Amino acid sequence: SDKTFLENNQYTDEGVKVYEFIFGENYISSGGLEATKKILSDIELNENSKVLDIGSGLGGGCMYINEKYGAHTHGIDICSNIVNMANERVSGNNKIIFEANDILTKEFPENNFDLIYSRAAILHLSLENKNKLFQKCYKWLKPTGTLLITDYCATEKENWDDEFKEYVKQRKYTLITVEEYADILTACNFKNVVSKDLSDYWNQLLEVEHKYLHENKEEFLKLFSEKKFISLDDGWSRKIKDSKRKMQRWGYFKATKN
Ligand SMILES: Nc1ncnc2c1ncn2[C@@H]1O[C@H](CSCC[C@H](N)C(=O)O)[C@@H](O)[C@H]1O
Repeated sequence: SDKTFLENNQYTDEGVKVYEFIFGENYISSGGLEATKKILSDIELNENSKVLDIGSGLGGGCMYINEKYGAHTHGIDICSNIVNMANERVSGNNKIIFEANDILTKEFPENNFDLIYSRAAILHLSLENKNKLFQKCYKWLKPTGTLLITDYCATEKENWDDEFKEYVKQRKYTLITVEEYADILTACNFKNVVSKDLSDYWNQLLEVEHKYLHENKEEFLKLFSEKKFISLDDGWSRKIKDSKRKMQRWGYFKATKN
């Protein structure tokens, strides 16, 4: 149902390749590799660390975490077709695992992960399932564990305009405020909860990607169609406009179990 919706619409094989073109190789979220590098700049891991990537996607996050730290990366994504694409990008590495599964029904041992890592994935979850997931993450984290999240946020729903309401509706996103997000983590007894409104930095990332799309339009049209260019071009235009006025926000979240 949730799996079928994502596979058959937003995350078809073609829809993801469109995303990857503008995001960067092996990514389906803003900034691609360069944003991932900055998000993990203050993260300390090594060859003995166990890492969970909720909504791993094409596996770009797991590839980087393993390359940089040498840590065991386990990536969970609900879309089977995407996992199949991710597995075909990694070979001869037993410390990178990709699994097609709903994170809400996936079982992990308590006190297992040093790092639980998620980028632009939890927005697909309802408010009730956000809370359920973060209770599960608290359990899954080692006592010395750390939770790292970047996700789409927004201003209060009362302030949304017609275009943004439609966008959230058709994407079936559940967008809460950065403040409501952090309170969920606090309610789940996460310690040292640090929330950052990185909508300005996100806006910068969007501008680069938008500029890239325009300067590679010919290469894009060879790969896809004008129709998908227009949807991608207008989509980024709206995100640039809305991120600037803080209507659609980019939340950063770091927390520990103790
Ligand atoms: N319930 C769920 N369980 C696991 N993954 C989910 C999920 N709901 C949505 N997702 C995943 O979240 C991903 C969002 S796109 C981002 C993927 C990657 N982390 C990156 O930043 O490059 C999608 O691939 C989607 O499959």
